[PDB]
Order: sequence, then structure tokens, then C-alpha cells
Amino acid sequence: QLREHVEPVGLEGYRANKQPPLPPRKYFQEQSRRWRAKVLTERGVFSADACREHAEAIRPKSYRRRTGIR
RNA sequence: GAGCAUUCGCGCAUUACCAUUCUCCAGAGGAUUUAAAUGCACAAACCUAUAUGCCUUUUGGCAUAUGAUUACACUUCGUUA
Repeated sequence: QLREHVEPVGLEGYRANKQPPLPPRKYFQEQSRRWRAKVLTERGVFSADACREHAEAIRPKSYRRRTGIR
């Protein structure tokens, strides 16, 4: 609590002290899943969208950990 | 039958990002999402199924008359100052 409010720790810029993003929330995961199902249905497996989405899925991602319940 | 000649038309096809790890994982299951009538309801032509008045009720029951009789009117294409 003192680290949050009393000592001066969050006083630098944004480019310093920035964090990796939190992982995508479940609504956005469901939206992306629906988009991928749409793409594989009406555009095909061998499309640029499907292959690019798979290629972006295979690469690792730098994330944080959720601390709260939301 | 040439032509995306024309239409803020219709249907189909197509559009590529390159990291960098603090995301719980693996299975089981078939919901959600997307796609489209050969499904549903009708519509349009096409084919099939006597007159007066009473009651009608998506339609027939009742008297009369050309009437118990093998018989009878009509679709005429015209054009030559």
C-alpha cells in the first residue's frame, strides 16, 4: 500500500515503466475466433487471411499476468 | 450474336505477417459463429371440375319456362379508282 501511494515510484515517463500488455480478454478472443471461422468458411484454408492468421498465431507473444478478477 | 460500351447491377474469385517468450496445459464434447433453399407460405399464367326470386355463406336445397325431346341461329376477312 505504501508502494502504491506514499513512496515516489511511478514518476518517470510512459516509455520507461511501460509493461507488456495483458492477454486478450475473453470477449476479444471470441470475436477473433468468430472472424477466423468466417474466414475459413467463405475464403478457404489456403487464403492469405487464413495463412497470415496461422502465422501470427504460431509466433510467441510477450504478455503479463492478470492480477484481478476481470 | 462483338463489346465489364453502360449501370452508385447481381453472383463467383482474390488481397500476407514476419517475432521473441509474465498467455496454465492436455483431453472429452458438439453449443456458438459463418454459408446457402432443393424446406415454408403464397402469387402468375396452364390443365382438370340453364334464367327469376326465398335461404345463402368461399356455395348448394325449392315451383315455373325454350323441356323428355334422334333434328335445326352465329366467329362469315371483305380490300380492283
